[PDB]
Amino acid sequence: SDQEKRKQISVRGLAGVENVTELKKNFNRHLHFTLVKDRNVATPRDYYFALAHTVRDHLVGRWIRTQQHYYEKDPKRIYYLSLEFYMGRTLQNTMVNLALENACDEATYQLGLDMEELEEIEEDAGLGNGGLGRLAACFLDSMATLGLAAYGYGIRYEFGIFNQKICGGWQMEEADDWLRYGNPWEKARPEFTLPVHFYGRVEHTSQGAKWVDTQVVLAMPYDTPVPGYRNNVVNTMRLWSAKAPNGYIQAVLDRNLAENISRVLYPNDNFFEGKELRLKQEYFVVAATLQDIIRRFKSNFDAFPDKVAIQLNDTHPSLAIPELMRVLVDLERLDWDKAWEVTVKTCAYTNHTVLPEALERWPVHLLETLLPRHLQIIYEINQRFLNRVAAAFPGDVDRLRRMSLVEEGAVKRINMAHLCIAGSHAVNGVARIHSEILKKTIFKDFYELEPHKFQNKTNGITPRRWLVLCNPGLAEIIAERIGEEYISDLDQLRKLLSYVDDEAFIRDVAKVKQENKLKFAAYLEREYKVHINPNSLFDVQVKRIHEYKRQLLNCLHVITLYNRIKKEPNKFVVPRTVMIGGKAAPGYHMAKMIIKLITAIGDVVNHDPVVGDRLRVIFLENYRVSLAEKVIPAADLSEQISTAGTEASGTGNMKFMLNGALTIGTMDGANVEMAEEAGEENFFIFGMRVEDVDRLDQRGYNAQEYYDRIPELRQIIEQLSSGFFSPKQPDLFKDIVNMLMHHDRFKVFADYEEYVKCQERVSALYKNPREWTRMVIRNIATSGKFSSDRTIAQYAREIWGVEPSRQRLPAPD
Amino acid sequence: SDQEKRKQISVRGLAGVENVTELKKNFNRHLHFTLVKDRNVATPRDYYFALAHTVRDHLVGRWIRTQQHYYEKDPKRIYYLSLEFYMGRTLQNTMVNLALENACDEATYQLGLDMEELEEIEEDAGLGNGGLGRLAACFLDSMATLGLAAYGYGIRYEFGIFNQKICGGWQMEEADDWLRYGNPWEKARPEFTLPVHFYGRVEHTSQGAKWVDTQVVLAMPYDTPVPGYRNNVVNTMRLWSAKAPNGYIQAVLDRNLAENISRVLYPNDNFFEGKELRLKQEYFVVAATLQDIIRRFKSNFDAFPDKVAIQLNDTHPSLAIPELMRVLVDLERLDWDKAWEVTVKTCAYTNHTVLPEALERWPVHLLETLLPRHLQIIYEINQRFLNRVAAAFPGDVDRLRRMSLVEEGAVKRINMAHLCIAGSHAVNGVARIHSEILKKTIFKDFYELEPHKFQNKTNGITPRRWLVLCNPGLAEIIAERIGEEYISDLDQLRKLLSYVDDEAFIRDVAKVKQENKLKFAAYLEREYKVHINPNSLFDVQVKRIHEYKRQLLNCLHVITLYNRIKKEPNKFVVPRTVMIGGKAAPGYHMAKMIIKLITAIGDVVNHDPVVGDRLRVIFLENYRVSLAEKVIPAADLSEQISTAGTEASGTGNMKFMLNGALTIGTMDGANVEMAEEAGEENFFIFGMRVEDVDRLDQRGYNAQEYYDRIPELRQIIEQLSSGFFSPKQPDLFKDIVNMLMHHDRFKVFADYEEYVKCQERVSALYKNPREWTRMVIRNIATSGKFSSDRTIAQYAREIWGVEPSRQRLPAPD
Ligand SMILES: CN1CC[C@H](c2c(O)cc(O)c3c(=O)cc(-c4ccccc4Cl)oc23)[C@H](O)C1
Ligand SMILES: CN1CC[C@H](c2c(O)cc(O)c3c(=O)cc(-c4ccccc4Cl)oc23)[C@H](O)C1
Ligand SMILES: *Cc1c(COP(=O)(O)O)cnc(C)c1O
Ligand SMILES: *Cc1c(COP(=O)(O)O)cnc(C)c1O
Ligand SMILES: OC[C@H]1O[C@H](O)[C@H](O)[C@@H](O)[C@@H]1O
Ligand SMILES: OC[C@H]1O[C@H](O)[C@H](O)[C@@H](O)[C@@H]1O
Ligand SMILES: *[PH-](=O)([O-])[O-]
Ligand SMILES: *[PH-](=O)([O-])[O-]
Repeated sequence: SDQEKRKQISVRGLAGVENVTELKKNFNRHLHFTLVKDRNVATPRDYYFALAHTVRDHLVGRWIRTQQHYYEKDPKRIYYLSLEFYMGRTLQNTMVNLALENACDEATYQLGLDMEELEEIEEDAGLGNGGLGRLAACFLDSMATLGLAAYGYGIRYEFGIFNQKICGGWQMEEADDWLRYGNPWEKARPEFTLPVHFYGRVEHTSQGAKWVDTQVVLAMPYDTPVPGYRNNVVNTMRLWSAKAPNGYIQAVLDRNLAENISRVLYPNDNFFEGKELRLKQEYFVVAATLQDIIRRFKSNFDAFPDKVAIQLNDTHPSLAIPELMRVLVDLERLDWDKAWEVTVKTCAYTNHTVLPEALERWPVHLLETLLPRHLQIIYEINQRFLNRVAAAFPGDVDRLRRMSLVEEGAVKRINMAHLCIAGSHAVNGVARIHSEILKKTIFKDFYELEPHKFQNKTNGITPRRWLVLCNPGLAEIIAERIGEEYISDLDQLRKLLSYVDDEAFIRDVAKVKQENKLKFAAYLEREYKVHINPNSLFDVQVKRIHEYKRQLLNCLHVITLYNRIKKEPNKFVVPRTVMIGGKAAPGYHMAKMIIKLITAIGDVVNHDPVVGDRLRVIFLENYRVSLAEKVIPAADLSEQISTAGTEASGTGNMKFMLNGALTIGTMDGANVEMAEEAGEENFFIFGMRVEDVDRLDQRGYNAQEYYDRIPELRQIIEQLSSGFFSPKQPDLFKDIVNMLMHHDRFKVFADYEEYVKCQERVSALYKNPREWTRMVIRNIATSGKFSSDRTIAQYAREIWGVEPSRQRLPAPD
Repeated sequence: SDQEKRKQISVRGLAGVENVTELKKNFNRHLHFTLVKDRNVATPRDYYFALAHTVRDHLVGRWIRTQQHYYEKDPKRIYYLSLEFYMGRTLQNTMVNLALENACDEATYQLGLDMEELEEIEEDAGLGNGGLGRLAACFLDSMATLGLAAYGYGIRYEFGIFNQKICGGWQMEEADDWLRYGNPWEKARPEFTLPVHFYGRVEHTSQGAKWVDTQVVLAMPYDTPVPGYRNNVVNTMRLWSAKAPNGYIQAVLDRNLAENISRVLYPNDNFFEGKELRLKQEYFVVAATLQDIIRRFKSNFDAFPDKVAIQLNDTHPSLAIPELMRVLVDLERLDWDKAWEVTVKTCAYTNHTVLPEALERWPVHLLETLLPRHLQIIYEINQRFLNRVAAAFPGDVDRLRRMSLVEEGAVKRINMAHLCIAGSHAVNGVARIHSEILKKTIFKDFYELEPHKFQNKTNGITPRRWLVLCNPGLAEIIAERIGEEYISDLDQLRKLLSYVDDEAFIRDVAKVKQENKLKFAAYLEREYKVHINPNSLFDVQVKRIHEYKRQLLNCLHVITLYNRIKKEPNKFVVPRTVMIGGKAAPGYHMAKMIIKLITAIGDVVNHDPVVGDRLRVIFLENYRVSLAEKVIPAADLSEQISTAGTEASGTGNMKFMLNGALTIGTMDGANVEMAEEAGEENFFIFGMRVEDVDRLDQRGYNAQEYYDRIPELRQIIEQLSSGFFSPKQPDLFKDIVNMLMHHDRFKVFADYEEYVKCQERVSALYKNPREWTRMVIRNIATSGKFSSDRTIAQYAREIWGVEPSRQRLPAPD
């Protein structure tokens, strides 16, 4: 008896075979016994939670079977360390991946409820800034769908990326209290809390180095399940929360200082801010993550790289290299050389930008007092690494200074990217053009030393959330000709090329875009009382505000469209609704000025009676994942106009392509590969290429030359300077004008002419609905290469050494 | 259809008819779907949580039916405002009150688990300091058992009363992270959050006063169910949590300043510390509580007192009087006189102490800047109140100065007790002697003005937790002769007097005490590796450390016992294990010195070979509700030796009586009434009475007179002064000695002789087990008057105007 009796404790049978009667039963139970409510006081929100909990049961049932399966099989495990995971909404995603959607729709319907109304109660889990954070989220969805034993590790921020409010045309920041009503998907794990150390000092006893006199901060994990598509695999995303360890009153209040580490996500995108709190956050997630990994590995180290793969999402968790060394040498007492071997073979680094001001260079004075032992370990790694460089290039002292992990100057700094390259067995770019730039520019030296380390892994988006979820209409007209296999094998959309001349398909593609455009216009009016003509070309640019992303270039074109209608008021032009959305880092002046200019322009354009509904400029407030799932499926033209060579890859570009929009962009990042897949004849490429940018830099960029040679451009600048877009404050945009004229690192003027002319070609094709639609079909049909399933499959095979699999596990019962 | 379909959403059927098969089914479900665990990684803690959640379902089912019942019936509602609620453990209490104990025991047993091991995983919810907080908790249990529509309102402190650690014989404080693993009984209610205002100013517009420019702090309620005994009534305890309202990073971090209000419970017992954070806490709970009340009342004000009763647990929530006035006058715009009428008729005040240093007197300068409008309203109430006094006693200006709510001096202060008396329709003491003292001393003036307002409501404890729960053995031997009716009608224990000469009952009473003593000794050894002789008289004094509670007097007796054994080493003495436990307010020097003396004494006594097991002094570390439920049932002698007139009532005294221990105490608080109920011949009363204390104060207390006249006392003092109990630091107790000799406000020396002689009488009776046991039976049988059911019944009938009821509601299904 005894222990044998506990065998009754089994997931054996769960909340149901996945059908209406049982779903309704559990919905009722959760509404009363979980939310402590009844049908008389229950609000739609209470009803959304009851459905979320009901659906979560089915998820957990598989979550448990999956982890049990991993413990038994013991596959090599993959850990994706990221300081960001932009997850978005979970209810619908879960229902879709688990095939619960239809049954849940019926169950709620029978209970006198509307599921879509319920689904809309859920807001985003915005623990990310944008591209980097959302890539991680797409990766999590893909690894689960590919049957990989992967874990996402990050920080559980109390407040994610701020909510953007537009006041008087300016961005205002409001904390994103995403946990106000709780989070039904996560599961706190206090029983697994681990300690993280800070400050202290290092003493060298007779048997090694000891990091003593430190301050401790606990890391409590919160687990979130990530369901693969219909394979019954549910992986985990473990996020750490900071806790203080365990006069009198003030001492208890001061416990807040330690828990401040996981309070808020730094709202910077592609920019480095050397703040100690940020450094604490990076080591916080790293220290706790590696403990959890080595522990999970234990329940000697020669086989560590065979069972463990740690992927560094940018340099943010780079401290993982000296930490893993610290643990192996100082605690496990492995000899240095063996520890290092294990370390390099375990880690791999992914770079996401080439812009200098985004790269992390921590002052050593900050590292010596906060993580003394790590600074020591880093110097040693540096000395040994440089010794190898010296050996491979005798006499090349200059190369030694260039590759050193240490930068000299008034302020000594540690170049975290160099650290990542040294301690990683693989370094990879996120787009072919980006990966090549890394090999001939910023990382040329390292590439020359270890060519074998450098790879490329072109980004991708998950077709689940970014097609099946956000664009059900498109997903169904597609499914009715080629089936549903494409959903987890996107390269099958290639079959659609067989319908480029099919009248029924052309009709359906255009009708779905129009329904989406119609639906989006009804959403804008509803929540923001904003009107937009649905029978106009939806010109959309949504991404974070950046000088490099050149929202300003888009602004110049808008005013050019406006001026042209004022010059020839009665001439016909294809109606346009230009939409620009995105947030600016709070401290990014130019970015905030750019947002004001956009609204300022809309203020003039939108109220000019002569213009009417021929042109409308709208700034989409609070752009986020949930909004992207809304506006992107209703887009016609996708703006991807970053200066050639500045956008590592981009993913928004991919979202638009899969959703029926045509692209106008530069030969930058993945734009290059999307054009290659669809054919340049089906794309709208324009402007300078990387070479043209470089040549201009050699001779020198003089924006005045373009000003003096382009009349329409002169007029626009004169309007901005004049106070034409700010009558009550004539010099309001003086900062934007001077930047463009004398300090524009992104050459907006240099691409203006080719940009406007290319925009003319867009309107031309739009005037011909049938041809426009047909070109779109050629795009949608060639977007398969950009499925995150493809990207993860490569990481798995070329970096992690694990074979992807679509094998499905049996349902819980 | 439609709305009619939602009728399917019902509590109709719940987790089970209250039997094994279904209990096991839900235990399994919760273990996997709620805790996300499986039988392979599940720890006893995970198993305790699975059982707690399983049991909670049955509680919630009734919780929902009860509130639905109240909305339909619309009875007058009773709100018990307290800054403290010392609840303790909930699992067993719930199982008992719901009659789930046996079935749950069997279900767990069948699943290969031990419920008692599981129950011991649960720790206290120590949101209280001691007596006052635990009285509220007993009151909550009783109101539910008496079928009253009552709500407990307080603050949800992140950290309750600190955990006490003894290091080097001294008390060390450690934050009580009671929420580390979560709380399965509460239910957060973010959807019911309310705003609380602070600071600001008052401007007087043409239509009234306006409190503007304030700072806002949100109050989010967390509901906890309180089950009555087998009547299917589950009331609510709603506790408020502080939340901040909704550069950039620092602004988000600073949100901690607002949430600090509900961070920690001030650890002071019977002492006032005029800290702004404390004042914020008092208004925090008051402001949010009254909003919730008026709101619940709305879903004109002449009938407010007919549907609402607000009971002020001490002066802590006294701001409820000016707040209710503020709301009625400033917001509801009622004329002053009508508002006041409604206010007095709604509120009632309970006083818990006569000691001056416990009474709240807030400096006006603190009130004007923090709650300006309330200071204004208070002055107006004062002027109008004094005008009435002036009218009732013309020319008595001195009485005006004495009764004023405002105290003049260098530092102007508001006497909160006077405020409570003025704005309450009833004021009550917590014990007959206490209530009389209030009428002839500190509140004589007010009593003279409004004799009708003053009442008495003798405290009481709940027989559920304090007998059926903590002492199952006693509860069963009692149940086998008179049944179980006494459980909710304690006056039935009177029937036991019929067994004072029954050999079987005498045998059983003594055997149960011995089993408890045996069990307690096994608990002490287990967790604290402390040994105690179970065949010795268990002399126990557990309560907070206070000079007034005179733990020191007990210390003098212990050393007297020690010295006597050293004087006549071979003379026989009844073996004793003296136990003293309790916490000292962190800043209470004397109290901390008293704790050290106790351990210091144990250090000498416990290691003296000549003494051996004839005497053992033990300091019970971290005394709390859960420990009280352990040590009290194993006690033989209950120490209640406060100076006559200082202990308002006491409740520990009541706990011991109901559990089979004899009492040695002064004629103080409820000790007076317990002796009256059992008969002084069955009690051990000693020392000065209130009159004797007062006479000594008239002529003057000279401790040297007792020192010079009592040889044994001189010896003890000489030992303390000598360094006999602190050889490494001879003058360590100089503070205790000097206090006793020259500044002892509690006259420990004055009661020493009568105390020791009375202790001689105790040992005498113990030498005769049969007679001791028989006296105990006379105590247990006369403890019925001290059931909190009796106390709540009186409040209900004499103050709240609601009739108590034992009518049971139908089970959820
Ligand atoms: C000279 N000065 C200009 C502004 C810049 C700066 C700030 O002062 C504050 C910020 O929040 C940002 C930001 O988010 C992104 C970028 C950035 C990033 C990549 C390429 C070019 C730029 Cl300008 O720059 C920022 C920094 O102080 C250097
Ligand atoms: C003169 N001085 C003595 C100590 C006293 C004091 C403190 O400085 C600090 C404290 O934490 C307490 C406490 O908890 C209880 C009592 C108290 C309560 C009732 C009766 C008698 C006393 Cl001494 O007094 C405290 C205050 O400063 C006045
Ligand atoms: C996909 C996504 C991004 C990335 O957009 P890019 O144009 O590649 O920079 C940014 N923000 C959100 C909300 C996204 O969904
Ligand atoms: C009942 C109780 C008290 C009250 O004890 P008194 O001796 O009346 O002061 C204090 N603390 C705890 C833990 C209690 O259970
Ligand atoms: O790789 C994910 C993303 O990282 C950064 O946001 C880059 O700016 C972007 O080009 C890339 O797509
Ligand atoms: O009324 C509850 C308790 O309040 C205070 O703690 C008093 O010290 C005590 O005598 C009383 O029993
Ligand atoms: P069960 O033991 O989980 O199937
Ligand atoms: P049901 O409508 O709760 O019984």
